Amino acid sequence: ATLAGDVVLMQVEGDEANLHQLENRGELVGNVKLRDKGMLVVGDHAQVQLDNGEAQVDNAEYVIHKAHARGSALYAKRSENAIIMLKDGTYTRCEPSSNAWTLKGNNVKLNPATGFGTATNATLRVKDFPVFYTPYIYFPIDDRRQSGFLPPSFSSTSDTGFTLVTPYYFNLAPNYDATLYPRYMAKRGMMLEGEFRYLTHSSEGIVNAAYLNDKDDHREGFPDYSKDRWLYGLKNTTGLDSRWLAEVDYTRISDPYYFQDLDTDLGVGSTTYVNQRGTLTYRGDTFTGRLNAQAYQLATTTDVTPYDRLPQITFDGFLPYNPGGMQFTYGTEFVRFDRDLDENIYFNDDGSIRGKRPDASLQGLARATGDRMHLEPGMSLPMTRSWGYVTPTLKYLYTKYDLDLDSQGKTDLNKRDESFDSNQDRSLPLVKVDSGLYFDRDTTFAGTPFRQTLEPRAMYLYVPYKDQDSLPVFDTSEPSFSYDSLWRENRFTGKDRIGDANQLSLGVTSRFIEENGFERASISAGQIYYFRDRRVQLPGLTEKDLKRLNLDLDNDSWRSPYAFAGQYRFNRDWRINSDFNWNPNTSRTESGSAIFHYQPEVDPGKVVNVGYRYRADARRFDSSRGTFRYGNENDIIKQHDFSVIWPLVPQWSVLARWQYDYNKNRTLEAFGGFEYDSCCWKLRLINRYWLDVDDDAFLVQSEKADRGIFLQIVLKGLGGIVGEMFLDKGIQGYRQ
Amino acid sequence: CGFQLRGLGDAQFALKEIDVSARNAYGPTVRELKETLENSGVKVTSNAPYHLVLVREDNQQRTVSYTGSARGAEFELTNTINYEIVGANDLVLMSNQVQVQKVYVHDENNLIGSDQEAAQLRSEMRRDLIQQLSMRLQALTPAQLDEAQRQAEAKAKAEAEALRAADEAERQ
Amino acid sequence: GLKGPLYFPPAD
Ligand SMILES: CCCCCCCCCCCCCCCC(=O)N[C@@H](CO)CSC[C@@H](COC(=O)CCCCCCCCCCCCCCC)OC(=O)CCCCCCCCCCCCCCC
Repeated sequence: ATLAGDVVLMQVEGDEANLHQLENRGELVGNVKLRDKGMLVVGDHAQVQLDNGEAQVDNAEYVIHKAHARGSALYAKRSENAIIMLKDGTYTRCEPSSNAWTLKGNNVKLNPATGFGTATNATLRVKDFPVFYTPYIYFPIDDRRQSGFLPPSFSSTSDTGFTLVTPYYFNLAPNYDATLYPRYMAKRGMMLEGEFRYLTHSSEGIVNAAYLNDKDDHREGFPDYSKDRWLYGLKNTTGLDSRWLAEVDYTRISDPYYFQDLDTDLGVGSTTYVNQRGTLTYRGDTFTGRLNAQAYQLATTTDVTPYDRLPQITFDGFLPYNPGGMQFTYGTEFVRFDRDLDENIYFNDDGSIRGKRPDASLQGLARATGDRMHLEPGMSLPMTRSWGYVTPTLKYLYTKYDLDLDSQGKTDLNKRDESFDSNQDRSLPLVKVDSGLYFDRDTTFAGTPFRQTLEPRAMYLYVPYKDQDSLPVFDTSEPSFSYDSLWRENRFTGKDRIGDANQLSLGVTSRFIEENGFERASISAGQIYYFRDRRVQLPGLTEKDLKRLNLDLDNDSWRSPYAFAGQYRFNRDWRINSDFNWNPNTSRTESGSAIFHYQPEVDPGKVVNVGYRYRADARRFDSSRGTFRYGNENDIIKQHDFSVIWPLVPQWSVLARWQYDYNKNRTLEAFGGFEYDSCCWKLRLINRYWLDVDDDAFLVQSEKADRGIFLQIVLKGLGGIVGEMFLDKGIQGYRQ
Repeated sequence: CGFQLRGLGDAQFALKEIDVSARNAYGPTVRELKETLENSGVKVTSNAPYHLVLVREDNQQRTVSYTGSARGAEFELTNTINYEIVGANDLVLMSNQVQVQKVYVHDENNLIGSDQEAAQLRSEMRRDLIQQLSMRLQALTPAQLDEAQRQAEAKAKAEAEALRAADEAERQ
Repeated sequence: GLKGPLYFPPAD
């Protein structure tokens, strides 16, 4: 029963037809097309069996419509469960004009319903060059989560040599999965990382672990060195929708050099510590109670052992008030600071000292531990109008210490003719008056209406002086001056120092508002006027300690530096942020910064980042003195950061970043590389140089120059992920 | 010049009630945001026609400056709030975000002191993002919201009609 | 393999 023309009849089309014998084979010839839901086979010949049964197209091609999938086979059979099979089959997601990559297997089975394709005697070819063999492979047809290998990552660096990571993904269930990361490192060994992700109706979190038997001996004989390298931790968040909220951020590592050796993904600066925290939080409408157990583990040998807060219990809040009424607030804290000092002495072969442990430079009261309780009620009367406000506030601060000091601290104390009071109290009140005025003005720029505001404010601050030198410092820092300094009731964070203040802060801020309430720009200027000296200081910045070590600033002046600060947004395109702090009493620049960020909304692929940072007024603790310190000539920040990402050709992309430190005249980081994208495959290659954190065997901070090349090819359609890190953090706007 | 003291007309909200909720349902940000709104003449009630929803509140931190030994010296804390204004029938009328960022000086040998400085910076940032959210709510008018919801609901049933139309069209 | 975001199982 021959047929011709546009023969049509699962649907078996074709230009020609012929049909054949009953119960026997039913053949078909000429431009044959088998079709089905999302399926298509084309070829020269066809053979059917029964009404519902076998099909077999010879010299065939095929196309899976919903995926981008095509291939060819010497022949193709369709069976009962619609499982089509190919012989000498091909599979690819490249366009019909490309041979970018193809999978060629002896048998290739496709199940479009399951979305599962398999191949036996499979080769992966790159531009028809065979690059990888396997006796078996399976791949996904549709883009559902399924377990398997994930796209690998090649690299080569100074710390690891050649590196290969071929992750394996365990798709255990819709709401929890896991991934294995075998890292082969030419220079260290086989490291095995692992992650477990989970999701519940109450909780969400991720487990992480990693092991590696290091073959690198560069750090043999360094303090606290370890041949076995490892890491485990948990992040978890429970009860975001509840008034109870438990939260874990815990990590533990094997040796201090873990991240200095096994990681080049945090970028410059590395990290000196990891967190170990668990927090329970009750969240009521007018008050919050918080149980926080929190400690740090050092990933470094040249920093001092941190305190920990075994139990930190806090209860803050305020009482229901009437509108415009008075307002009562209250904040209460019990904390337990402990710490086990690693002050061991590392000798040479003989008795000569080769290094000093930092904790050994801690003397006297800098070695205390104990309990601190802190109670801080306050009252305030907000008096507001549409155009201004005045809010007076009366606070009372009461802190109690139950200290404990070891033997060496006591001997260090009476060596300085001082005694140790293990029980100390401090009581002092605080008076604060905040006032301001609201001015408005309609304007028009480029034919768009702005509302410009003018907001000037004053805050009088009074806190009596109380010698606090007999107290340790557990949780206190002294922030650098900034415009936000003008409105804080303590020049110190934490509770170990309460600043003596009789001062006035004057400031104004202008804002630019669009019609929808959005804010294009902000400019602010202010200064503080001091009616008394500033006597309360951090240990080693008080007058007694200054002339105990013989130095000498911002102690006795009658005004703060000037504080300027400003932000501007240009349409939805670029953005600029700047701040500047100038000291009139010395005619020098305290700190400053200009940060430009360009990234249009017509094309987020163009990204430019220009940044300058200067800072010379940081107060940091000093490992070798055992005390705090202000002028640190070698820690001055005078740095630029430039980074770019640009599309040279619509499918190519260049990217680079330079980060330069003038204070020492050296590049901190510099890298460049390209990132080409195509229908079926992308490729990213990055040459990189950077200064990595290093603690040498003498307990002295150093840095080493590291170079690296980073390579990732990805064959779209052959597995992958749907959702590098230094490339992410170091270039503002690597988000597409 | 040309400025003028703010008037009781230009400071009120012109939106007497709204519903407020956040993914972190009891967090400080959504609690303080409801505190501010009630203190501005806006009744925060769930029985309101329109719903302000904080769908995400991402805190992040980046190292922006380095020590002389090539270690982290300044962190840039960035807080980002992603919100939605939602009408009835779970239709989103508006959708945007607010972002603040602040920098501080990190001390390797004083980690609790650093953490304390960061927590203070985070609480300031919280008040910055809250006052931005309230400017954006002040700029809204129940008129603009009723019109937005009328239009988007007409868009929704226009899509339901154009879909069922193709449904019977491709039924035979 | 193909990794993606977590999500809750359909219930029916
Ligand atoms: C010993 C005989 C016994 C047989 C072993 C049994 C094998 C069967 C079990 C395996 C079936 C699992 C596969 C499932 C595949 C899948 O789930 N998912 C799919 C992928 O997503 C399939 S592709 C697989 C991926 C993975 O990339 C990977 O992770 C590979 C996985 C292999 C890793 C583990 C191997 C370890 C064995 C060693 C321990 C063994 C003990 C030894 C005793 C012998 O390949 C990729 O997709 C990424 C590849 C693209 C990269 C291409 C770039 C090429 C260079 C560029 C230019 C070159 C030339 C062009 C210029 C001319």
